[PDB]
Amino acid sequence: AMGSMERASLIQKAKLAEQAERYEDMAAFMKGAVEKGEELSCEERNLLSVAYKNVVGGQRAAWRVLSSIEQKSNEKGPEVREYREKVETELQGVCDTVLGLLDSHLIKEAGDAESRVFYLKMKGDYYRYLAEVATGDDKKRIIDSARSAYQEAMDISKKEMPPTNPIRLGLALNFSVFHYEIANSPEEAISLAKTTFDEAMADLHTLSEDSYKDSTLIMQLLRDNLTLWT
Amino acid sequence: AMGSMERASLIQKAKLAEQAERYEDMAAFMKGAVEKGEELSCEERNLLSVAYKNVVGGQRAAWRVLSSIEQKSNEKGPEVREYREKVETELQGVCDTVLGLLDSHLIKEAGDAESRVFYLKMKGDYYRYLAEVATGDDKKRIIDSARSAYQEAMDISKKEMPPTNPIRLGLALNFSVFHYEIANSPEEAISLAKTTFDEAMADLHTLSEDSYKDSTLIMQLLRDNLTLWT
Amino acid sequence: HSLSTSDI
Amino acid sequence: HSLSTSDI
Repeated sequence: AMGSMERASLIQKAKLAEQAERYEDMAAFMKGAVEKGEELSCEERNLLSVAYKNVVGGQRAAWRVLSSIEQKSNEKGPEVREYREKVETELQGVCDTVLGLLDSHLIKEAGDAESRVFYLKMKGDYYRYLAEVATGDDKKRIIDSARSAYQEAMDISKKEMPPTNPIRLGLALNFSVFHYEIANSPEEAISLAKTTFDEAMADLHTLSEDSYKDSTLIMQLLRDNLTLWT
Repeated sequence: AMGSMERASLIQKAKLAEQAERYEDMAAFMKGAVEKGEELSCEERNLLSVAYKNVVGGQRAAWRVLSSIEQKSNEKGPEVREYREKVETELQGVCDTVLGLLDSHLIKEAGDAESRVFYLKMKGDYYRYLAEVATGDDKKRIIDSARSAYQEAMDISKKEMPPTNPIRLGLALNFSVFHYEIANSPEEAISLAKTTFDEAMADLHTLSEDSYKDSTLIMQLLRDNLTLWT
Repeated sequence: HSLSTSDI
Repeated sequence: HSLSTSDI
């Protein structure tokens, strides 16, 4: 996970860490690979995403559990708040690490559209994770940073990707979630999700037998969220 | 770190950590609670055991994944060995921490035959985990420590506990695992398991519905091991 | 608790 | 595999 290890050996160990479900190790290995300065292939981008998705995902789940106990008891002892603050700080440290790597190494002025959208979506997600736990004027700045990342990714995806492209779909999905849960604009979220689903459905016949599963899975999530939100 | 926190608060936070599936945090809170120098209740003993059981459990599962990938060498690069060593060192550090706590605070001459057997079984289990990864003169030294701890727990259980006592059953269960997997004595392992099962089976009619649930649960594990070993 | 790409 | 107490 360090700078004395060849880049190719870090990729190998990231895959081993994934097999062993050691996602903290996995993220550390991929962080070390990114810091080598070279671009990530598509497979390597997903290793990076999976690694940190699991790490932050466990922290978010823990934060939600403790935050509900704190609000339920809000209607006592400081143990819940104290521990929720400790998890929160840990979550923020991971998000900062991710955003740092994106700004420092991965977000480039010109790559291929697939990769440019991938990293800008990632920027929006991890700013969104910060917004879930922020509170004041610091939250306003985070939200605006998420919106700009999502919006720039969106603009690229609509100009360079077809409506059934799984990365464009995944972006619109997470962006619709941003509208609903962060920006508190349920009308934008429903509209975006419905529009994204319909324009994919209208083109679904143009998909091969292999890539059909990747797009429809996201389309089902869009549909699931619409049920939740309406 | 934990020294500034009240004992009761540490117990509350360990329970919170368990709800959030934050078992590394849970182990640190319980370690702090133990280091207050006061005995642990039955409830608190199980919190401690559950916490470190999850921690070392994930490491053992990861060590096994990597070790088999490493053993499949001609039925090659050093990455698998290096990462397996990293995990191994980390597993050992957790076991040492548990053994350090048992020797320094928990294992005592005083107390009921329930706490005394609980902690001595725990000492055997975590020397066994260390034995799973050791090799040389250090290994024999480790196996002797596990054997000795299991035997002393065994002696207390057969003298001060009925055959259906769940703690006695779990100790015998783990001791039989020690024979089969560590000492390489399948005959002793099978004999101990069968003896434990049959002797508990004969006394099941003297139990209530709750005790009957606890005992049979462990007895089924003895049954599973037997059917596999023979 | 809305669904995102993490939930595919 | 061999079941221990960890296996409920």
